[PDB]
Amino acid sequence: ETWWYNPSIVVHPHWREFDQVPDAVYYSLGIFIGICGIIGCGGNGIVIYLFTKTKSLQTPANMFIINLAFSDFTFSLVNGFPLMTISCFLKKWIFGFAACKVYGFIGGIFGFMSIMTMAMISIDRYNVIGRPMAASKKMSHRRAFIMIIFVWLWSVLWAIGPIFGWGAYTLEGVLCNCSFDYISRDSTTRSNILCMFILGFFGPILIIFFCYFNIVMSVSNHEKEMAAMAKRLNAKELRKAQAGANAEMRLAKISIVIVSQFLLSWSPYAVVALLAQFGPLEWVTPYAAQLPVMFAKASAIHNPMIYSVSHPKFREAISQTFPWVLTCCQFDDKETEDDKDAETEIPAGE
Ligand SMILES: CCCCCCCCCCCCCCCCCCCCCC
Ligand SMILES: *C/C=C(C)/C=C/C=C(C)/C=C/C1=C(C)CCCC1(C)C
Ligand SMILES: CCCCCCCCO[C@@H]1O[C@H](CO)[C@@H](O)[C@H](O)[C@H]1O
Repeated sequence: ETWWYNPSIVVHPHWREFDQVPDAVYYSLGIFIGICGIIGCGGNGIVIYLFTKTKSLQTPANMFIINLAFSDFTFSLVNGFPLMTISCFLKKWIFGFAACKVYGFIGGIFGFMSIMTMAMISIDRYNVIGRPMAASKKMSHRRAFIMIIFVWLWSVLWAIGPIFGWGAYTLEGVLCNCSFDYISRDSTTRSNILCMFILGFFGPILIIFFCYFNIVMSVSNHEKEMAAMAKRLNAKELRKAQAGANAEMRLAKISIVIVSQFLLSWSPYAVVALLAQFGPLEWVTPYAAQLPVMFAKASAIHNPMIYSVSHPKFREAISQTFPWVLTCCQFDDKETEDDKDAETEIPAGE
């Protein structure tokens, strides 16, 4: 007697009043997310593969990048094909309630994980760039490792709530994927939602700003200091130190872009969410929630691409392993020069 009938999950009444979006929409959605899965898993596999095998990229900090890639790989995997894609092509979620929970639970856990991982990357950047050259700190495997343990502890904490009643993962949009329940306005769900948002999200965002705004408010602190030591009897060997800071600033610059990618990726959705939980639910329509979530899912597939066009060592690696990828973004040795000077160690001060 209806088109949203799911014998496994109880569809919130809100999604039931609307009319079924057109077949083309379902087919496109599936095809769309199915490509997020391919590019997402491919691109992140490529970054994990290269970052773990290439000795040039073998630095403690990079572990965070590995962690971010494993996070996005999984997101793209579980969230694209087959769970959602297949659902779409049938215009129905057919994998049951447990699959739904797992689906939504994985979705949030790694979403939180990627920003909190980016947080750690923002903190690393602050050590080697935000502080002065005199006290610059490089990430140590020990530090890094504990840091990713925080990331995993954390992420799971703010996404597991619904698994235990404190909130709930269920069907949303055109009913072919799952997420957290942002409609149901009771106490339990509202605190979890406020929690997910404030701790899972606003949380690492502060870390991010505090670190970058701290790296900008030290650009000059370093600009002056670079000269003080410059004329401080520092020979041609000064050039070395200079390329290194250029090197790091390049990675620091990268950080912000992948983070920017994230925000611009999740904010839309986050917003439509809160509207439904606090504002005009008549606003939160099929496409009002759907499309902005799609855009949110594809987020886990941009990092690999940002690296492929802005990471020298990594781009070097691709050129040497899957060069057919860097076609439209051809690699050149000159892109690795700054790392040469920075690493080349002057013997006995020459
Ligand atoms: C399940 C059936 C899939 C049919 C796909 C037909 C598509 C042709 C695609 C060729 C795909 C190569 C994908 C692996 C490469 C990962 C791309 C990610 C971009 C990474 C940039 C560093
Ligand atoms: C297909 C999408 C799924 C399974 C999404 C689940 C998402 C969450 C539990 C989202 C949490 C958030 C972030 C990771 C960042 C932005 C803000 C939130 C609170 C919406
Ligand atoms: C894009 C996210 C940036 C991740 C920061 C990785 C930090 C690795 O930065 C690396 O530090 C090494 C010394 O520890 C330097 O020798 C490398 O040139 C530099 O790329």
